[PDB]
Amino acid sequence: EVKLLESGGGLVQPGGSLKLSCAASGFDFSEYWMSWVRQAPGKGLEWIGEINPDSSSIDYTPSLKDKIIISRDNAKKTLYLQLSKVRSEDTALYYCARPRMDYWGQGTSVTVNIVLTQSPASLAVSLGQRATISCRASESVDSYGSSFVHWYQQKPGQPPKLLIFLASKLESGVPARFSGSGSRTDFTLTIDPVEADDAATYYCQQTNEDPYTFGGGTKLEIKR
Amino acid sequence: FQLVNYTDTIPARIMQQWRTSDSRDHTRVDWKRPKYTSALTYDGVKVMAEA
Repeated sequence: EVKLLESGGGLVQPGGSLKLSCAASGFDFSEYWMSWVRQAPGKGLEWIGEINPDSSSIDYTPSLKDKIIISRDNAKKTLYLQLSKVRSEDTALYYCARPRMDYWGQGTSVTVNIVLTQSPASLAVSLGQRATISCRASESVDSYGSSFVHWYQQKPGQPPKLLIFLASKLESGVPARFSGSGSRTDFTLTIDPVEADDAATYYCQQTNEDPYTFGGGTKLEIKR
Repeated sequence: FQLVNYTDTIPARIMQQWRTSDSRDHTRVDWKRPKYTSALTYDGVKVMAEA
């Protein structure tokens, strides 16, 4: 299957350089684009940039251009992220991901208008039950009949796996335990049945237009 | 003048088709500022396919 493994993380001194590698296996990196996204501790995610397979156009955010460099190797199928002059804000979890076949790698930790509101902030559901998580968008996220919103689940120490894509389809590899529905201002993710390993933070993110925002984060508690 | 205002049922169906093909894995250089030349390109390749 699709597998991505990040390496090179850990601790780095302030003002130095850092190089993080991301190896891929099970797919062709010479045709599929790659992306890198950062996530602060306790805060939402932040897309660092994206890069194509032919290494001809590497896009990034307009506020982090002087300290990030993205490269790739199709012969070794490994992406590389280079950071220079790291600051106190660089202590975050970076994550390399496929073209969002949406799948996100584990990432590495480095220690030196559309408004999406989740509902509720925290909830406790028992095992084998069905939980519901709502999401409200400030602007219209519907485009050409499809709602381009993805629902992911990130745990403490685990990366956000792309669970639900386009609000009506379940991703491959994940079992038939999560469904999605909604209309044009309100999305709803349902979990049936509820397992003990699904206790994480759910996030709904829409990338219909600029800017690509992320969810507020809704933790799931397993009752006992 | 406007040849394609993108609201009619078959053009919006084509719109939904390429938005889904975007959202499946990935495509090339981005969107939300379309061009009529790309619509003519799609229709000309459809002409060639039907021919």
